[PDB]
Amino acid sequence: KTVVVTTILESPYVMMKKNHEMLEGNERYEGYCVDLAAEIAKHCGFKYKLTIVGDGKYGARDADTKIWNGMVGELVYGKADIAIAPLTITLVREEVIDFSKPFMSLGISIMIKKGTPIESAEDLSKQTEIAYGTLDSGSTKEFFRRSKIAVFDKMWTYMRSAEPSVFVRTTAEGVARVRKSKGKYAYLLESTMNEYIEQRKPCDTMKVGGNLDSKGYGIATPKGSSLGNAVNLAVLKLNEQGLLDKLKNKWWYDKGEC
Amino acid sequence: KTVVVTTILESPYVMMKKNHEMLEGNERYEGYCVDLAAEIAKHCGFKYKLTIVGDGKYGARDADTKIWNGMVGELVYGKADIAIAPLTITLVREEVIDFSKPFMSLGISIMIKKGTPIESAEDLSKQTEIAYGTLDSGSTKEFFRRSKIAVFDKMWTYMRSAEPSVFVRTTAEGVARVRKSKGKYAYLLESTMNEYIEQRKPCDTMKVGGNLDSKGYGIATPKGSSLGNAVNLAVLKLNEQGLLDKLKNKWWYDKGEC
Ligand SMILES: N[C@@H](Cn1cc(Cl)c(=O)[nH]c1=O)C(=O)O
Ligand SMILES: N[C@@H](Cn1cc(Cl)c(=O)[nH]c1=O)C(=O)O
Ligand SMILES: [Zn+2]
Ligand SMILES: [Zn+2]
Ligand SMILES: [Zn+2]
Ligand SMILES: [Zn+2]
Repeated sequence: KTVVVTTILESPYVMMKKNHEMLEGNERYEGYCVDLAAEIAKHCGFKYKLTIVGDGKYGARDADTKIWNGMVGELVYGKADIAIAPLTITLVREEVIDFSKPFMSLGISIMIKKGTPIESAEDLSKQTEIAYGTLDSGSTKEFFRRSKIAVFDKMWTYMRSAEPSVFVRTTAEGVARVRKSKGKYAYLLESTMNEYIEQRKPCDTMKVGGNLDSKGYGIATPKGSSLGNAVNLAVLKLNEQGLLDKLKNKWWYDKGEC
Repeated sequence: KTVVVTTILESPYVMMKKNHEMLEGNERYEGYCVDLAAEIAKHCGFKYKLTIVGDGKYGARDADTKIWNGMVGELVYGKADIAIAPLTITLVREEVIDFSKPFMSLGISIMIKKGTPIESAEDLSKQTEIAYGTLDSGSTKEFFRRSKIAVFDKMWTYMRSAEPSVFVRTTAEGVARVRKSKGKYAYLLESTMNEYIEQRKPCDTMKVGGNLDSKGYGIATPKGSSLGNAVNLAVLKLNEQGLLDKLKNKWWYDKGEC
């Protein structure tokens, strides 16, 4: 009966509330996806439990074991009924789980420390002084691994071989590396995250250039789940009624510190 | 056997070729959706025939008879197997037909004659010297009919009762109205169309302000069509390989005349 929702701690989508140790169950968390889950649940008429994905991963299939990890894995192996998270709709995932129409649009983007002489991916690919990398697992790293586009292939060829690693375990790690590297590390990350961090103190980062690609986040369910239809219709209704635009403003810009 | 594709003449998605009269079948047409249809068919392995929707409409349900018209109607009543067009994914349509994930993002936007003293929807709403309207049927009109947002509800109240009608039968008529009205008509239209027209001679229009909403176009099939799965996967593959971005550049900006 109670729907198990898998999600991931990624600001400002899902965050621990300041007083979380005093709170129980779903009340421990806040953020864009916490708000969205409550609306999806109200509109589809189900009770739910938010659970943070155990391995802290979005979802990839291991080439060796062929096992899926992360939120995708939780759906594929029946540990969760729905994923409500900044989970990128991709072909390889759509083969194993179902996605709603997108609730947010985004693209891969460049984050620099202010004053870094970089305006584009082409700029990054033509030089070697400034290192650059991505989140170590996820759709951004896979975009680069798989790209046949010359500039992105060049960038991947550099990143896959760079030592020490240019890849990071978490967005927070990537942002800290930008901030601490004196302009010598740029971070490739999803544009929505880039925009959020740009509005956070110490206000020393910025998004530069256009997005490298265009894609979306969707709500995911196990392939063939009965919940999928209602969830998809709910996403469409909430977009049409302006809920999604309101939530982005609430969590990105209303609180902006810059 | 051969898949019947319904589409609509709307630039630069589907246009007749300059020499279209010396050509037959699918060869009469060119454009973003013509190229897209070719790629979808190649990846899904079907042969197809492009047909222009008989009533020239996108699709809406008659409130009295409950009959669907336009491309949506062609799918609903089994006259076509798939619609490959700038067809907006909406809740009411998703209830009666299936949509792929979106192949293009867009939002409602404002087109003005250059020099018109308007920067936003709010500006249009606060004045009466400059008239404004939308395509007389389709998702844009419906956005205003249904909007609870104050500025948009205000705009709708004006538009529904304006005389003579501020509504137009085709985009071409809307653009012509802007161009001939000496700044006294502004046109509300999908951002993709607005961006295309801004780059065509006589180069006398521009898009102003941000988009009023965010949505997507999707490839549509009849509810429960087997074709639906393959087509959806095909759209995701085409996006991931950069083909959709290549097509947008080809049809909007490579050709730019301004
Ligand atoms: N959304 C991605 C995960 N993800 C997240 C961020 Cl913030 C990023 O910059 N890159 C990613 O791959 C996915 O679903 O794999
Ligand atoms: N895409 C829409 C139709 N459509 C098209 C244009 Cl160009 C517009 O400005 N407004 C619309 O409603 C639909 O699917 O109804
Ligand atoms: Zn804590
Ligand atoms: Zn609600
Ligand atoms: Zn002719
Ligand atoms: Zn292809």
